[PDB]
Amino acid sequence: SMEQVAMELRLTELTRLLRSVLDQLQDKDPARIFAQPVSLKEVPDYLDHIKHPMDFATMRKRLEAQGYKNLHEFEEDFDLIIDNCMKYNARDTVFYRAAVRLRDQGGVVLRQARREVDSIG
Repeated sequence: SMEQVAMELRLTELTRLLRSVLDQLQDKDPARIFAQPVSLKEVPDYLDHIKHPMDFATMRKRLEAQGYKNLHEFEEDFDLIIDNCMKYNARDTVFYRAAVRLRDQGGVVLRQARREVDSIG
């Protein structure tokens, strides 16, 4: 159908918007603390602590498969990165502090992306 294609053009454009959003969020992690999954070879007990791991490479794979239906699902994954870190790591660690700074700095990007998604439809 002609509609399914119109739909696919919007999903593709949403993917396009979310890609720029992801790049902007990832720039706020210059240390690359959140770039890749926590290694289960190096933290073998990780899944006993964190039940839904997330990281920026995993979000990117989902994004490029057009696996994000709306901005809300995308935010869910971003929030997992931050919240998992703030639980596993103590307050006085470089990792926890990195998560706080990503949360704070990402808020601004996400604020405008929500306006852009509502605005563009």
